[PDB]
Amino acid sequence: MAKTIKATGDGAALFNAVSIGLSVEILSGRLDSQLDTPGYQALLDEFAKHHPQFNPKSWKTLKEWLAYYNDTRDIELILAPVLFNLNQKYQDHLDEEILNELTNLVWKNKANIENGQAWFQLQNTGDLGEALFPKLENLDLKKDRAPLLDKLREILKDYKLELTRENVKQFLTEKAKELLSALKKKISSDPHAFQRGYSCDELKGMTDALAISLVENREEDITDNRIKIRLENQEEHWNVLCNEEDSERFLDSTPSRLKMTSLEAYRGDKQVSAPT
Amino acid sequence: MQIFVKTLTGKTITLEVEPSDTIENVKAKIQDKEGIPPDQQRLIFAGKQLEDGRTLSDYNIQKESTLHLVLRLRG
Amino acid sequence: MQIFVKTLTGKTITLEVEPSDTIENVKAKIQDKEGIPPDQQRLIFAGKQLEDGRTLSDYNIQKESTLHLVLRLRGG
Repeated sequence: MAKTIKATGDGAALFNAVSIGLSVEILSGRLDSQLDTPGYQALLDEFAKHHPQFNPKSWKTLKEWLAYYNDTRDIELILAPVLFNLNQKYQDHLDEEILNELTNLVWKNKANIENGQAWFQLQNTGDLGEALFPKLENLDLKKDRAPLLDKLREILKDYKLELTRENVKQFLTEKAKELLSALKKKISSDPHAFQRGYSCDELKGMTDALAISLVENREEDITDNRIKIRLENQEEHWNVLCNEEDSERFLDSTPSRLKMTSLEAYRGDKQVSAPT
Repeated sequence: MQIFVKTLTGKTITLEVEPSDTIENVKAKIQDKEGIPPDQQRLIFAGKQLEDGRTLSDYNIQKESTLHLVLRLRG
Repeated sequence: MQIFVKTLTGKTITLEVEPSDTIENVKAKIQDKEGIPPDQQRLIFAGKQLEDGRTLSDYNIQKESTLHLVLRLRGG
């Protein structure tokens, strides 16, 4: 009895899906009680910083934008990058995140790296199906990935320790200080970060601050009394659920108005014009 | 037109393509930014495996459709 | 104290924890030994899902309690 709204699979389907669902909650008014919270004013700030024609800077105007651009794809194009930028503001431990990606890469592919194996031939998943180093996979192959394997083959020439993850970790903290900072530069400035692939919890700081709970494949904590965005994931893709009573009132009201790629959206070069 | 190729990790790349493009030609675009020989790529779209001789329009693959990429060796 | 983390493949992780540790710390300890990033970890004790900011002693998790590790999916 709940409609599954298809989100676009550009690698940012988590953001696209959350955008659509968060819109319905905003236009329905069920979030009006939380619009003067720090988290939502932070969102209002990030929405204004992305849309130069967005004025006046208020939840009144932001509601009007979502009602003008009520097509789900237009909604993705104007809101997903805003939730993306807002999400970057809650990444407190990112230096450590990279250290754990690089140690997963080395621990699980030491022999592969020393034998000069191509990036696609690597082990990038774990025994439970998890993704070992998704931020590094996203960098450019020719400029970033292939050189990484080249310099890791060099550094590992001094790896005379046993092949534990603990040793790899301590080894990288001592022997790869500059390389880790170089990867922080490239990852933080990665123009295609939004295609990286995403987990719900990667957004937990922002959703928490937005008084929103993310329900993945109907695995709902009954204790949680928050507004719930219900997400669906089947083929490594994020869609969103929405009630028919809401989808007919706050979704696909209008035809598609925007003709821009997802890349053009996230980089903000192509401006979205003010409504009417 | 743009189309997306998604991996089993959720990672997605963007491809610039015309509907007149052969699947054979699509894998060559995927080799260019991932290093994967075409005979090692398996492309699935809505459960239908994509064979090299056909075009994107034969598979009703339109703008911003998402394909799935698998490695025949890994599976 | 010691707790057991059983995945559904059959592997059993044995962590050295304290009642005052958070669920966040447990997920990091799992990362230290198995490499699983916490953002893909869902920990379940006796049917209830564990919140990152609450302690083990909150959920009354005690010595040799067994926790379940479920993977959180990614999407593109």
